[PDB]
Amino acid sequence: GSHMRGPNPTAASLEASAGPFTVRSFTVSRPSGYGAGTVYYPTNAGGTVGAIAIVPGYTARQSSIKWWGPRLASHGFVVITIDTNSTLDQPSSRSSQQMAALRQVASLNGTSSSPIYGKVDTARMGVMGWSMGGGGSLISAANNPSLKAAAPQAPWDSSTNFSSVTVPTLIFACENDSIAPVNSSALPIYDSMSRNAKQFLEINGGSHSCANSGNSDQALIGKKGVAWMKRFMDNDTRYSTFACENPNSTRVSDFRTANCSL
Repeated sequence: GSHMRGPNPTAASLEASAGPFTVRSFTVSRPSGYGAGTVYYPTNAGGTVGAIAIVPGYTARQSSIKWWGPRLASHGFVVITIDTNSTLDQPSSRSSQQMAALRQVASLNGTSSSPIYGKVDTARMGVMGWSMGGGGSLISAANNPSLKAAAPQAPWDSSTNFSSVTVPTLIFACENDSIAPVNSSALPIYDSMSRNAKQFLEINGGSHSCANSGNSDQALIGKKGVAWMKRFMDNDTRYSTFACENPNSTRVSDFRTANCSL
């Protein structure tokens, strides 16, 4: 059961600011269980694509995570970036709101007036998000093991125990993070997971915002995020090497991976 879309990938095609597909977007008129949303979608994917829901961190809005919308959608995904009901929502609330955004993407897929009418395979979903939104993605993964992939960035939760997670999980970490330090957040979270395909990519000298909109590593972080979601959401074995490989880059201060075949 694989869903291969678009051309065979290259390091160049994955590092490029845009994938093969044309992207359009819309504002969600009446958000259902979250604050606000922008849906990014390919106009010409040539098949149905999985959906990814992306949540910001405490105080933060869609602008912090917006770069993922076009980057992922242009390789064959529907991406919803959300604002939370409150900028001060905690990780459990962020998780509920992430899953509500995936639910509304499914609703719009079934809405004849929506630009994503019949564009989504609702069987193939993924979760991403920054800091408390990264915590929220891991909670979403632990509560909903049918999710095909998770790729949180600089995750924080009040607990680091995610030992139940079976969803393929890529953690972006920021080496000099002083908000959710790697040694007390991202790494203990990574270490807790013994049941899944997983990866840990730490950005050299990165602050807490090292994977946000306006970061200086979008070629490397974009290639890894796209490759992970293509490998695991689409079961697209053309991305096994990109998804699972040590990228061998002086911008990476630490690389870890388990249960990930090349």
